[PDB]
Amino acid sequence: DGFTKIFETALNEKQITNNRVKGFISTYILSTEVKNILDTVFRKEQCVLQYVFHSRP
Amino acid sequence: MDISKPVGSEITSVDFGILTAKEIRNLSAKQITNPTVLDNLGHPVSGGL
Amino acid sequence: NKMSPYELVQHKEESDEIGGYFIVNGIEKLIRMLIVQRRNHPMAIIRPSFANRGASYSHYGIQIRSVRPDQTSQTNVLHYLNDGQVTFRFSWRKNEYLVPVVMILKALCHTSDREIFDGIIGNDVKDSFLTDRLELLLRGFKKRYPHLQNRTQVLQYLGDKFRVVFQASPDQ
Amino acid sequence: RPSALRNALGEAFGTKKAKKAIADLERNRIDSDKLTDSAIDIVDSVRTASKDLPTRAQL
Amino acid sequence: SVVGSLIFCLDCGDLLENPNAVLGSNVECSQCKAIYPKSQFSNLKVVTTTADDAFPSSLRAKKS
Amino acid sequence: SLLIRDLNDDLSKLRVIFSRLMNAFVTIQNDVNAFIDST
Ligand SMILES: [Zn+2]
Repeated sequence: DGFTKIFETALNEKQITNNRVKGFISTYILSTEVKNILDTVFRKEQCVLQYVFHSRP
Repeated sequence: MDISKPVGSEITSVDFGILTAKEIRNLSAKQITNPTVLDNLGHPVSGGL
Repeated sequence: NKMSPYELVQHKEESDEIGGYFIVNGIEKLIRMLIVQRRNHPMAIIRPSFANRGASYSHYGIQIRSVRPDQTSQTNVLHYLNDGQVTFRFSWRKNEYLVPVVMILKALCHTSDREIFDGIIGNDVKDSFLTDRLELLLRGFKKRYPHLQNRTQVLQYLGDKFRVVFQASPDQ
Repeated sequence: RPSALRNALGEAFGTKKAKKAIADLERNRIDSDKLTDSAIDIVDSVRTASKDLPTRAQL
Repeated sequence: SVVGSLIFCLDCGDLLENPNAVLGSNVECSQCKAIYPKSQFSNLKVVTTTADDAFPSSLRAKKS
Repeated sequence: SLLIRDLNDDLSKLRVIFSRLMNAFVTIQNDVNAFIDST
């Protein structure tokens, strides 16, 4: 949308043939939904990011 | 700048950063949350803008 | 209006005070003159910014700056749809209102006959740019509503759109 | 009376008929009784602990 | 009546549409039951011409 | 802020009242940005 509230679009039936099968293993996306997601992927996968946002040792 | 005032140090470089909630503890002296900045009567409100 | 220039000297003036300027709040000010093009004259203009807006219209266009008899004008250009139709353009508050042309060609008085076609040149039919190009705009209207043949019915489309855009009454 | 603001689209302008493609894609869906919306109201509000931070106290 | 590649009439005073996009042998006016064509439509012969005007060269500068 | 600050009073100290926050979150978003960049 351009700096105001990135939001969500839906899926066709070929996506949800890959949720029904993995059982054995449009909305908004509001500003309190992207806080839990970056809790992981900046501390789970820190090791690629410890230097790629750095220009020095 | 005058010759009668020296200076005993310099500046070498720059460094960047991005605003985290940890560095809001010691950065200031008082909160700002009240909407208007000063009312009638002429005083600027305390705890104000 | 007709004060003698000697009497202007009695009225704290110039000997030949010209007239034609306002004083508002102390000092003097003037409404300037301003450039416009032709009252009532079909002017062809060629710029590709007339194909800039729609689905690549053309550089072609002839226009009228038509004027009310109290001198507050409007604008009625044409635009050459490269398909083979041709569309108007109006102006309003800050809002352009294009439209096809036959629906407010055949809206004035009862011409649903050769007199649609016979206005285009009658004693020179022999030109071959004519018939292959006028019968694609006329087919560009029978596409829209074939049950539309008199000026009662031709107006009736305006009542879907032009009821609340010129701020009409609900009893009208 | 108010439900003819969609009656401003038919014979309209070119490159601002797609400017309200934002304002239809970005606006909202049904906004009440989504059948999930009734229970996520105690998800967002319970995050913050900001019941009363007024201008009432002191100045 | 016929002009160009298209047929007008006498009762209704006007045309009809593409005679092959609607039923051949069965056409009338588009708005009144004034069936003037008796299925003897036309000989559709139009001849146009591009007048060789935006075909630039060094050998059309010689004819000028 | 202080319009949407004082709504958790109206849910947790226990409909259109939920639209007081979501369709104002688009303006909570529009708070900070036009402070910085008003394009
Ligand atoms: Zn007829």
